[PDB]
Amino acid sequence: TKTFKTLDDFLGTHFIYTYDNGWEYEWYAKNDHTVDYRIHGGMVAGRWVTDQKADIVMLTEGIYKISWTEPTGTDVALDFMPNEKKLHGTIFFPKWVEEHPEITVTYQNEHIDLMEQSREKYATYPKLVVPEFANITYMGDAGQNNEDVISEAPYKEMPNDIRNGKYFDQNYHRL
Amino acid sequence: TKTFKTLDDFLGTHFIYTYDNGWEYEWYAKNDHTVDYRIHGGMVAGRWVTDQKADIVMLTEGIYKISWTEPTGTDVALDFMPNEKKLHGTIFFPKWVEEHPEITVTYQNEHIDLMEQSREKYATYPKLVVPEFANITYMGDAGQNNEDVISEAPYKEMPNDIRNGKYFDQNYHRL
Repeated sequence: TKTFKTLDDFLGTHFIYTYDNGWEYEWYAKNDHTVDYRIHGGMVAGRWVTDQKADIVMLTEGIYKISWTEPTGTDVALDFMPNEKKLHGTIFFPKWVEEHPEITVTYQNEHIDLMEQSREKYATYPKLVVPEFANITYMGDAGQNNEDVISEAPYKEMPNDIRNGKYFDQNYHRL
Repeated sequence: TKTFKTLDDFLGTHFIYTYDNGWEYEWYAKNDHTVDYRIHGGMVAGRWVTDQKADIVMLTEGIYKISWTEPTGTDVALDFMPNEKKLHGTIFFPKWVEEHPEITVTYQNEHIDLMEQSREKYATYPKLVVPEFANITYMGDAGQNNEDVISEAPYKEMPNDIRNGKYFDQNYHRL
């Protein structure tokens, strides 16, 4: 497998990663300022997001940091260490997302107004802060600006289909 | 100059760092779950904080990530790369802190209730997200649980006094 050294090595990479509890998250560095993601397990299993604007930097050779804030009010700081197949993410959830996570379980792009209305109506504090390491179980070279990577809701067998080479074609597109 | 390799190498280190605009921040890894800080320039110059609880991990050899949330509602994710004298910090400010930063300019420990009252009374959104690199201009081995390191409000020449060896005694204490 390739060694990650530059920002360019990182961008266009499609990741699946697993937590200790077994929860599976999926994330794609679409370009130098945009991320797509899809959640397979845990509190917000079923949630997926495209075109989330983010700050993406290389901290040092092969280590990458992504910062963003969400329509729900959630703040995220993700650090990728792909050469060690490791990730560390900190999610700062507003109180209301901890209380009513199901509201955020949707294709967010079609419900932006609802997320914004919710974050003003319900409680913000205290925040649920979740700083956790994850193990990277899949890395794919999707290329940049590939709209097929995260283009539908998650389904039960999806991470397996992706890893087994049954989801994408030879060009990392959906047939 | 010593090489940082372990979490223990990092803990007990007292940092001063400068942004490109000239603003100076000061931060101390007091123990594996506690940080003190002091702000010398910028939006919240004059603010200082002790005993802030934080998540502190080593991402990989010599790279350290610190996550915390504040009585004001502010979320912080700091990444230290001390072997390269570099830091990257992302601060997610609630709207009200951007609007009224002077409210947060105090010794926070004596005004916790005021911070909590303010974060409920004023606007949270949109967040001011500030992801920026900084250059580390001072690293001192303070030891862990040193209550002298950040123990008074900042003053004009303080960073100079610290760097020039005029602030602390031989044991990293205040005379």
